[PDB]
Amino acid sequence: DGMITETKGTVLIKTAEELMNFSKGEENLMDAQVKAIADTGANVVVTGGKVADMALHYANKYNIMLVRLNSKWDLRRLCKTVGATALPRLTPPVLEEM
Amino acid sequence: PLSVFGDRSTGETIRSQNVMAAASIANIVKSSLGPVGLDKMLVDDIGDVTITNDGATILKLLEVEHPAAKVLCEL
Amino acid sequence: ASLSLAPVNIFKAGADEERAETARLTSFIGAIAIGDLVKSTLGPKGMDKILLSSGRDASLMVTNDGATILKNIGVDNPAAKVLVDMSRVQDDEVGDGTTSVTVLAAELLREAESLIAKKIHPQTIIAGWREATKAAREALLSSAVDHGSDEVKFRQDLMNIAGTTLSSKLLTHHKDHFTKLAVEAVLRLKGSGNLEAIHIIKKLGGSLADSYLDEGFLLDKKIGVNQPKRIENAKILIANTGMDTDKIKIFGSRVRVDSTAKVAEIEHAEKEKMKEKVERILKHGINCFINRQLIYNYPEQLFGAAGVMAIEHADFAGVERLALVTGGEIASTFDHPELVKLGSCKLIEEVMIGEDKLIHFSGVALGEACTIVLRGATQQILDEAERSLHDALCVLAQTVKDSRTVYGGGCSEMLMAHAVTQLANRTPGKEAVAMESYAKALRMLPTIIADNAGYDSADLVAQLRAAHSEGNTTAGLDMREGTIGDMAILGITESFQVKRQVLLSAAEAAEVILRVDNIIKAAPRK
Amino acid sequence: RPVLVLSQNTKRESGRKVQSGNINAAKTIADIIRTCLGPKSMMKMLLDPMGGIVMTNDGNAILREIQVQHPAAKSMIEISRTQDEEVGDGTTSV
Amino acid sequence: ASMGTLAFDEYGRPFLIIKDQDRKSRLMGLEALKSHIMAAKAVANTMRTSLGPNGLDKMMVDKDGDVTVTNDGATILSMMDVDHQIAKLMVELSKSQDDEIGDGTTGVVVLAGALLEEAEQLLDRGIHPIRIADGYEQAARVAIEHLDKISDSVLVDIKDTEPLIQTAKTTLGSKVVNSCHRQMAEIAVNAVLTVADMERRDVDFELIKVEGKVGGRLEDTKLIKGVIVDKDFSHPQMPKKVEDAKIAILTCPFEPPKPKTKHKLDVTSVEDYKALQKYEKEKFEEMIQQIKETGANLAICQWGFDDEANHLLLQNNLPAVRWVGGPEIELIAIATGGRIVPRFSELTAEKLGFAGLVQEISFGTTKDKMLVIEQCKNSRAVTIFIRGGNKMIIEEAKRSLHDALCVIRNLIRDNRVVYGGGAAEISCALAVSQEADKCPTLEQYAMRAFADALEVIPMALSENSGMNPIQTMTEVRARQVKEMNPALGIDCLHKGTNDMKQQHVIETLIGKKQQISLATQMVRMILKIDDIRKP
Amino acid sequence: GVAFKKTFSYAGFEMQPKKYHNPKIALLNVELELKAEKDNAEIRVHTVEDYQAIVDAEWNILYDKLEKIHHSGAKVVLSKLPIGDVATQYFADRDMFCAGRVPEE
Amino acid sequence: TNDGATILKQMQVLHPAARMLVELSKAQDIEAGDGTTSVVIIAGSLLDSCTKLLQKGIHPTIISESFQKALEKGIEILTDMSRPVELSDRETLLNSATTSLNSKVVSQYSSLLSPMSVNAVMKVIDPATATSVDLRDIKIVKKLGGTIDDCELVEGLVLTQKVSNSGITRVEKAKIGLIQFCLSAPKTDMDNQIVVSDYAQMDRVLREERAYILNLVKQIKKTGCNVLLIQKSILRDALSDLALHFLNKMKIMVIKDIEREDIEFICKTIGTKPVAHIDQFTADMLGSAELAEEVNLNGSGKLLKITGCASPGKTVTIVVRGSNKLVIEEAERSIHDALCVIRCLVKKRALIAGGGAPEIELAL
Amino acid sequence: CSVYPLTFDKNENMAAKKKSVAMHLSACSFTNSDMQILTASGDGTCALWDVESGQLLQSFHGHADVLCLDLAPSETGNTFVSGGDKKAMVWDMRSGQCVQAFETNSVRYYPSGDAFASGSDRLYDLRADR
Ligand SMILES: Nc1ncnc2c1ncn2[C@@H]1O[C@H](COP(=O)(O)OP(=O)(O)O)[C@@H](O)[C@H]1O
Ligand SMILES: Nc1ncnc2c1ncn2[C@@H]1O[C@H](COP(=O)(O)OP(=O)(O)O)[C@@H](O)[C@H]1O
Ligand SMILES: Nc1ncnc2c1ncn2[C@@H]1O[C@H](COP(=O)(O)OP(=O)(O)O)[C@@H](O)[C@H]1O
Ligand SMILES: [Mg+2]
Ligand SMILES: [Mg+2]
Ligand SMILES: [Mg+2]
Ligand SMILES: [Mg+2]
Repeated sequence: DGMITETKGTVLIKTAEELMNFSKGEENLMDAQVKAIADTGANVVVTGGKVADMALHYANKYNIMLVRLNSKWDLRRLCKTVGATALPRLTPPVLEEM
Repeated sequence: PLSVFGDRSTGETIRSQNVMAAASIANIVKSSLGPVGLDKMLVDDIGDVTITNDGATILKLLEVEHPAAKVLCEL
Repeated sequence: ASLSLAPVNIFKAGADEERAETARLTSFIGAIAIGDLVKSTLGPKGMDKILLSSGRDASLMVTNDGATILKNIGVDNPAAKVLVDMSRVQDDEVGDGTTSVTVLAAELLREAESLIAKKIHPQTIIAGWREATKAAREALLSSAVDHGSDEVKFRQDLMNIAGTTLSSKLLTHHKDHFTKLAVEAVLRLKGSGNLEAIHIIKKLGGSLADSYLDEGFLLDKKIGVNQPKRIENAKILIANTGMDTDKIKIFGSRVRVDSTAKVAEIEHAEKEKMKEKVERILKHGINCFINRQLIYNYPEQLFGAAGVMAIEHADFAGVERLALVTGGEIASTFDHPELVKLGSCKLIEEVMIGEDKLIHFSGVALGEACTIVLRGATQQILDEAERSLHDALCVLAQTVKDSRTVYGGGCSEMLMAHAVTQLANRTPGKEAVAMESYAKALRMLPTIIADNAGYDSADLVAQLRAAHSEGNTTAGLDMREGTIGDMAILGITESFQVKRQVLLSAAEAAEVILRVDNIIKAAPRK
Repeated sequence: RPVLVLSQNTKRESGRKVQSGNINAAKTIADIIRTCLGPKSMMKMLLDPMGGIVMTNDGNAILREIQVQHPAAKSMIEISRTQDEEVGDGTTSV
Repeated sequence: ASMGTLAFDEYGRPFLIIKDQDRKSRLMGLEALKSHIMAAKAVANTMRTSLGPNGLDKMMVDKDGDVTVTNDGATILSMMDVDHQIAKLMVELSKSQDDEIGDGTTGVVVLAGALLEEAEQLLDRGIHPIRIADGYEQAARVAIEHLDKISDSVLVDIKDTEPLIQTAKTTLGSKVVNSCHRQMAEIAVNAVLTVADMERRDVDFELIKVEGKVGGRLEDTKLIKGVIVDKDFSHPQMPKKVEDAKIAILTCPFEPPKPKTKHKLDVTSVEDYKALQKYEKEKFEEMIQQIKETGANLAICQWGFDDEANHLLLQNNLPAVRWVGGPEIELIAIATGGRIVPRFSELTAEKLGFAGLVQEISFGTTKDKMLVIEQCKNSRAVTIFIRGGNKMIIEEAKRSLHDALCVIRNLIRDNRVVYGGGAAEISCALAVSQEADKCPTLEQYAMRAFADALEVIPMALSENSGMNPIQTMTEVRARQVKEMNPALGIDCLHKGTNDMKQQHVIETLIGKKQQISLATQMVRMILKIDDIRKP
Repeated sequence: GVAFKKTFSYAGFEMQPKKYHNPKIALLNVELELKAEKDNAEIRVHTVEDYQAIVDAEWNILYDKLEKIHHSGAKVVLSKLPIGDVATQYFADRDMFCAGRVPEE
Repeated sequence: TNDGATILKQMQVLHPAARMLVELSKAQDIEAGDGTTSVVIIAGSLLDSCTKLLQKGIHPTIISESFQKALEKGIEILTDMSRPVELSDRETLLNSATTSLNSKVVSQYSSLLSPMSVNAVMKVIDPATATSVDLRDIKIVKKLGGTIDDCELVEGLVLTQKVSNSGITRVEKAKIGLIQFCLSAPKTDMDNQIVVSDYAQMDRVLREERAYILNLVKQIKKTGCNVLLIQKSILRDALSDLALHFLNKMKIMVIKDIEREDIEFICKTIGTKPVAHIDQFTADMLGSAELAEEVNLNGSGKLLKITGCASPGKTVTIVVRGSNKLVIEEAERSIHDALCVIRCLVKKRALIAGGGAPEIELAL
Repeated sequence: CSVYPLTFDKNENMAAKKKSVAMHLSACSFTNSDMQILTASGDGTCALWDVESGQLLQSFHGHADVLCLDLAPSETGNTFVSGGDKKAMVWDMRSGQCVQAFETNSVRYYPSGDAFASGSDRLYDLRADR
């Protein structure tokens, strides 16, 4: 899902243009992030947290298999089994981490 | 519909119950048969003690409720 | 095999059912008990009842109205509930007849019980009763007389109808005065059916004869502090505005400044806005101002400095009545003074009624709204007088709506019974017996009327039946001494609508209850 | 509806547990008076239920003054009584 | 036999199998079937007295003391507080018949009870219940085919509603509204025909609003080709009657707009306060002027409005009503031919509805005012307004009118009818008897029992009408056999003839087929149950 | 094919046509209602012009979503999320079918 | 209590007839104010006679009609045996008040209360024009302590509220001002906050608030006001501590927490027009008075009395004092009875003899 | 149930003024704008009071006894829901009438405003009355 501030999130809207553009820009950012992840050839994505609806939709658009693991022990074991690295952010994985 | 003041058991239930009672009575004394059999030591809940191997004595001393088992005791 | 009388148990704990004979027994017992309870309060010589509430309030209320008696009683018999709802609906539809319909239904169900005991199928009884009801309704319609053309005859009919309605109530002591009172109050409505335009004010103390109808209108609100307490040739402006810390309807709006001077400026701006609102109101050229909502201190002193009365907190009914009586328009915006009509009256002043002060609107312009002041020795007397006056007002309004009238004193009942008997005499089968039972109940109603007076009811009813069979279609009970007389001459008249409703509702509820052959009760929560 | 073969209060025990319990009860009955044998024995004070005091080291008297619930212990008490009645000595030894 | 098996082992050790087995009960084998048949027989015998024109109502009381007097079998069984599981199955069967058809909810219970009563004496003779169920299914198929054979078609055109009126009258005959029988049938037929997809499609009951008000007379019930509303004009001084009204339907409260998002408007100077005040006043004026621009003579809103809007509406000769519910808003929009406008800026003339008369109705000395919209051009929605002497007959009339509407809907779906009065059941019993003769011996008993159970409806009708059941039913069956006429039934009303064509007693074929099918399936399901494990 | 029970129609639903002969079905997971843009969103304005602009912006957002749905050529609109009365009436005006709160399966 | 209405109300009677007798007592108190015991006694005797009348075999309706005839005849007789009175005849009024007060606990004090009651009634009405008396114009104040001999008739206004100021308790040639707004920091009806972003804004806000309060107090003082009455305020501090300090520094008595229901009484008494905004606060809208001081009741509380007014408009206050609370309650009830009797004399100018004479004459 | 002590035990923090006369109580709840207080009793009547002036603005009686009151914040005059009877009722105080009813103790108004919870001893959409 899209990253959020750890302190407190508040969308301050002062003009109609911001109100009409905020959701569209957020969706475009989600699409850009998902497509950037997919452009590395990653056809399977495993996450330890929840999956947003927009992120799931864009992953389905780019033919990416989604698996969610609640237990972090299972996540570490999967990383050992496959040879990947648990990324802390949603950045596309480098060649060694995939 | 019968309106009989009591309990009624019919069919396989009562037959199985009678067989259970007879088998329980048999199992009470089945361990005291033959030279390799061993005695039983009965207590009459007032401190009285009776050590015996005879089946008739064991079945007379015990108090039995089921009538099909009373049949075997009096047998 | 019955649902309950079977070895297998088919019910929850507490649920039960009553089969044919048991259900009929319970229904008839409940209906007859309700009828006997509500009766003895019927006719000119009826008596009142005491209703002691068993709750925390322990409210005491003496009354003669059948609907009020049946409302405030703990009823568990389902047929009794049916009859209670019948009486309530009769009260809602028309002001009178609440006791008569219940008594008629109870007598019909008693006759049905007798017929069932005579081994008669209830469907046959229902068919015979339907035919008898049709015949009786046709006869009653044919007997109706209309006087809506002549104004003097219609006024006399209104007098007689109000007197007949008030005859059985506690107001019968001052029947003449109260009849004139009610007729004037109803006629002041100018043909409108709005009974809420007539306000009844109950003030303790004084005699019952001290009750009167104010020639104008009376309000029970207060005037502002510095405003005048008396105005002549008043120009009324009736409003429904805020006029109290009036905040703009924008709701995210707030004051967010960086200094207290700006806060003081905004407060002065709000005060100036209220002053401009008051100036816009005053630009209409008015002497008095009635607002539905509250008026705080700043507009109050503005009106006081303007020399304008500001009556506040006059509720929706209050402003509606003021508009009806003075002709003003209930406004909420004041940007178009020329598009708003102003109420007018000769004088506004304060009066003392007992130990309370009220605002008096004298010399009103329209007057299509009445205030009736009731004075009584006890609170129960005041409540009973209010109920009786409401009955009279409702019946008079119904008569104004539909001017067809029929004669009372049992004349209409005996005429309908005679028509039913004539129909039965030409009908073969047990349907004739059912019709005869129907006519017997119809004759039993004036028999109960005569019983309540301690008269020889049997002889009087026999004389009435003989007179009606002979051809004297206007004969009725003369309760003054205890003979029969001409109802048209003696002036005991009453609304055709009321009697038609009583007959039809009683027959309908009797048919509904008679069709029941099984009562099934779910397990109560208690 | 408590349908039963034997009575409600009837309790049955069998197997190795019965033998172990009988042997342990006899062992503990012996251990009660084990120390009252020989010329260097010690006295024992027995509080009679009727308020009396029995102070002795004779095995039969000590065992007789004791009330027990386990039937094997009752058998041992009867053994002590029989030994006392037959010869009058050797109760603790037996 | 009961409570299960209690052994406590043959060694004395505890024998616990099921949790709380000492507190549970169990019925094993044939006695369970006997108990279930007995319960179903009790329910059916209770219901059978409310069958036919001479049937008598049951007077139900709920847990709160509220009293309901009704003849509807589904309603009676729904309000009946039962504990037996088979009784609950019978209630569900009645509710199923009501849902699928809407009529004949009492016949299904009587038929199922008769079927199980015959199955009882069939079981006593040593026949497996599955065999009884199979024979019942075979006989039900035979009866369904016979109904399809002897069915008759009627015209469902709007230019000749006589068969529809007759069918509605037959449906309403058993109810308390038989006093206004023809008027009730007429209004039900007109209500169904007015709102219905003409291509034999569904009839949407959402567009038939049934409202009942106390007072008046039962004959005052009328069909309104519009919408009745339980509201009134907002301002007391607006006119009570509007003719040729141009109607504007709005779902926006006549208040200054506010965003849905959490919003704060900052006032930082006196000029800001003046601007806000002017903006509010101009917003009110603008919304009122926008409403007036379309030429509408009346405005209907859903979310209410405040005093300034009220006075501006009164001042511009714009009668208005507020707080009209969503379903009523939809009904008004459908009937008047107008659209629903979410905000004033989108309100145009072409979205305005039309109504020939909008009026406020008084109801005597009750203070209650109810709005009426009628005289529409081609209104697709209708309203049935019921008056009565008490609430109870009003509810009974409501459910009777619902039965009539459902029957006319069934005619809309399929136009094949079968003459009632027990003629259909007698003919089906005759057909089943004739088919059983050719059948092998073993299923003959089940088929004969099915025929005997089918013949209970004419017997119940004769019993309710006072006639001797067996003699009358035998005579009618003999007449049906002698002369080829499957329309001979029980003369419940003593009209002097047994032919139901002249008496115009007409039942939907779909209703009879559903009755037989549902009764057979429920009887089979009850027959297949052999154990009960209540706690 | 697929068939499911009707799911809590809003006002104005009965005016939508109930039969189509070659419909295109738009499967959406979208809440078509007038609502706050985000849970933590907050609008701060200091002029009535901006107030009206914000209100019209919310309305224009909803109408833009509806117009984007309509211009796709679809005639049947099914959504996993609630569909408001405004959207229902908008689709009814276009002779279109709407059904919100359709279950996942 | 000796009052019949009070006796019947206080004890919870349960029988319906007793409840209607209580309502009858209440109605008699409302219409007249005296004879509340006599009416109940009469009703009881009437029903006691009705017992034997019913036992003899007489229908209740006949009894009611005959009782109505007897009531009409008795009203005629009582009207015949009465004599006219004039409100200028003080002796008749004093005798009526004394007769009212004979049966009450305040009988040895009747020589003090009867002239006091007559003066109280006369001072609030116009004898030449008034046809009724509004007893709400006579305020009764009960203060514990002292003896009923210390009861006082105050011509002006008596306030139980204490003076917020300390050191100012007596003002001569006072100019009382009635205030309906709050002397505190500005606070609009709309929700309002002050946003601070710089350190200078802090003391700027403090200084501006001080200046606002000082301007308010200076505007109040410029009119010549020296006694300030502040109406009770909620949701906003009516009187700030800084405002009180400024008012004290300019020698102005301040009395706050004035009840809303007493505004009309105060304005009628001292002739002050209430002020809701500081813009309309002017000298001509104040109410002049001769003296406004706070007195102490010998260590039993403090009372604020404003005696002597330029416009004493139809209003008087009565102070009741006693040893214990029960005797004070009975004394004020008796005073109310005397006022009600004089009110009856005002309404109907007719006098009749007492001591059972009307009842014996009526019976004969 | 929650009744704060009498003296307020403070030092004049301009909040000690509380009115709280309690002339009516089972569902006392302060409104959006603090100038009005809404209270209900066991007599089946809902009473609205203005805290500043201190008198009953207008009483609401359309029910048996009423128990739970919840208010939708809009001028405190727009709507308030009562669920005391098994009849959830919504009233508008610009007209003093029950605008809509639902015949079905802890009713809660949803923040959105289109629906409201009706917890007893369901999410009822106001736009569809279902
Ligand atoms: N003066 C009268 N003389 C004869 N009969 C009367 C008279 N007044 C009323 N009645 C009869 O008494 C019956 C009951 O009227 P009433 O008791 O006043 O109201 P309700 O109809 O509610 O019982 C009426 O049917 C009427 O015919
Ligand atoms: N006029 C009539 N003559 C003879 N039988 C009738 C007549 N009207 C209805 N019936 C019969 O009465 C039976 C019961 O119908 P009804 O009580 O209206 O509904 P239900 O079928 O739910 O009981 C029907 O099977 C019908 O055949
Ligand atoms: N001094 C007196 N001498 C004779 N009779 C008196 C005297 N004072 C009062 N009464 C009589 O006592 C009766 C009761 O008066 P009181 O107790 O003061 O009020 P109430 O009439 O309410 O009981 C009066 O009717 C009056 O005639
Ligand atoms: Mg009457
Ligand atoms: Mg030795
Ligand atoms: Mg039917
Ligand atoms: Mg006295």
